[PDB]
Amino acid sequence: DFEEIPEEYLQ
Amino acid sequence: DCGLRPLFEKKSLEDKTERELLESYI
Amino acid sequence: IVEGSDAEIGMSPWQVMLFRKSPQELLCGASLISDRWVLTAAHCLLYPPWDKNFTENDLLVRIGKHSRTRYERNIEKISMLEKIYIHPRYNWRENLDRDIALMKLKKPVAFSDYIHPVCLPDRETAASLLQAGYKGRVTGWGNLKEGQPSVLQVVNLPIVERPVCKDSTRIRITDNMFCAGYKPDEGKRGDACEGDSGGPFVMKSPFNNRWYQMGIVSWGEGCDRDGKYGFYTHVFRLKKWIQKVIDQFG
Ligand SMILES: O=C(Cn1c(Cl)cnc(NCC(F)(F)c2cccc[n+]2[O-])c1=O)NCc1ccccc1F
Repeated sequence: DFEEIPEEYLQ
Repeated sequence: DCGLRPLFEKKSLEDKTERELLESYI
Repeated sequence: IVEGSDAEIGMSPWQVMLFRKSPQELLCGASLISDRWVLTAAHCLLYPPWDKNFTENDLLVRIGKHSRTRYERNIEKISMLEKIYIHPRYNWRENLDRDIALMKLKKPVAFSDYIHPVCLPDRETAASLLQAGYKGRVTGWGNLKEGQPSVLQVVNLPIVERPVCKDSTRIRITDNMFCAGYKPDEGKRGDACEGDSGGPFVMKSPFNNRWYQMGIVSWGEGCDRDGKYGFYTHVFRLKKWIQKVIDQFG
């Protein structure tokens, strides 16, 4: 149930 | 500056249960 | 946390969330000790019995949080890891002895009203505060029962006598651990639980009014079980290792 975090960090 | 919280110690405000800790340090 | 309550905003500005990228999930708690270093339990990263062995690129560190699941825009800061350091003598085979690990962030985090480091104890502070009966505080987003919380939970627990800790389990307890929790007859209760591992057990010094991290949530048998207690990594006993790593690797 976690909210989508910015892809800028996923990279 | 470690261990001094901006929203509490630095403003001289106590959190709702910290007193319980201090009261245990007999 | 079991039988705890919602934390106030900015109550534990050193609380860190270890977040897994894929799937996106909460792995453990952790703590900020400087603008570049995070302290956590080694079992959060490496635990062969469950085939757990994460590397720097598998994780994300989320600092300044309150709500467990929401991306607190403008409040929290998400950081990448540069290097993970696990104690060379971490004992995952038997009793989680020396359950401690350091994580160096890629770039320093900027402090704010919600992000601020906790102090590490000196021998004197450890000597005067780590006493049976004295209470510490544990925080985390872990399970509430052996549903996860909406926001950061907090619970204050008393340090327990070593003999009592020893007599409550079959596990071999070492000098690198201490246990905390209420006795079954004490009435009050509470404990850490799944998801809380790696989090800080802190105490407030009545001498200089600062918060010091005395332990790291390490292990337990169940959550808030009567006659059982939570076990924590004794941070001071491992401080030389911590100092060693930090001054050797920045
Ligand atoms: O999940 C963990 C880590 N963890 C792991 Cl890896 C293995 N075994 C755990 N409990 C089972 C145990 F028998 F006690 C134990 C302890 C040490 C080594 C092996 N085993 O078998 C344990 O606890 N800790 C979270 C936690 C902390 C305090 C209170 C409750 C709680 F769940």
